[PDB]
Amino acid sequence: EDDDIKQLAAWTT
Amino acid sequence: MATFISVQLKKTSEVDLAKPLVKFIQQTYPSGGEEQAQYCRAAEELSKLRRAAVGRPLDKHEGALETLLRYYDQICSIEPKFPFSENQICLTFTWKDAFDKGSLFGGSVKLALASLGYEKSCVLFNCAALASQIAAEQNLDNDEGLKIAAKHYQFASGAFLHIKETVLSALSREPTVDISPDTVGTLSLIMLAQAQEVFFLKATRDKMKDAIIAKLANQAADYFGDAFKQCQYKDTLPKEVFPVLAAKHCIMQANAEYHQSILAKQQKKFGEEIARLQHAAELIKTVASRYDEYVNVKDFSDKINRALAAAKKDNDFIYHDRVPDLKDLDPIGKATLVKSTPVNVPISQKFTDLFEKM
Repeated sequence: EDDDIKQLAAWTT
Repeated sequence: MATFISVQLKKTSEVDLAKPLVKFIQQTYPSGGEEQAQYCRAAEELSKLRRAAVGRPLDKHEGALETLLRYYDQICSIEPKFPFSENQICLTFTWKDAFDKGSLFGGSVKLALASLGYEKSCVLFNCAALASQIAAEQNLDNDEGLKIAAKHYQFASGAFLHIKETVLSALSREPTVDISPDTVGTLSLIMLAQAQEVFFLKATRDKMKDAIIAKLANQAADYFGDAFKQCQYKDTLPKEVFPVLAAKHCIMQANAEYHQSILAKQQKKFGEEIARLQHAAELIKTVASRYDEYVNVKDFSDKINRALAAAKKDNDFIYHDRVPDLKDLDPIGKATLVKSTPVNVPISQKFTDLFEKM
């Protein structure tokens, strides 16, 4: 969950 | 469903940037040589750049946006170099309202000001508007299209927000309604909501955990709700903006309840699953009857009601879970993946100031 949000956040690259 | 809001660009009259600028360069640099001749050249290139950035209403691709972005960077980089704070350089920019088309008894709604701050504000408006149009054109069934839309909506949100915070001190007089703080503040929130919606579509496409999808949808609902509440008593934006925001607020709440209901089912909380599907069905029914000409929710409606029928059938015959009232359910959380992008000159790629050696 929390890491699933972190991976989605690191997407706009 | 391809029902995204974008903003039309402001129109402006053609202006000869060159003549008032080099006339100052010939003044401060009596050198009949090449420094005066190279500034005069850069002034000629700046007037050309303005015509390319704001004279041709065409091209929803990155080249047109980068040209707009480049022209915004150039103007910001010039305010200190030239005595524009004083009105010894006579330059008048005339811009038309993006939204107020005007009655046929008083012409269009235009404003002309001898101010670089006015030009900056209107140019940044068109950067945000063109970015919103590029984002709205993206194929959201493709990951690169989703990423382009997410980036451009957050840029547009931050650029409208930058206008909100700076337009008043930049202008001597009061602005047209389109660039006024109330209007661009609402546009900033609309673009932020649409950026969050794109992250919800990304999560759905990548088949992320339903718990996470529900929190992304719930957060998008909050943004759309805040946006439509700012439009409730205003008629400045185009007619279709208010119903679309209201519909998207309810569609997002229904998406949150639908994905939360899947989690409930996975946990064998069958009464809760039914309660959340009933709420999603109610929200989608209200959108289908009120905002029918603005959104198409038929497929989502059938998915909800197929799930709710099967849930009720098995609960009445097998599990006999009590169906809780909505107010006895715990709230769905919220996860925000978006931020209004601050404008930090240079905002264009590979920027080179034409007056850097000055």
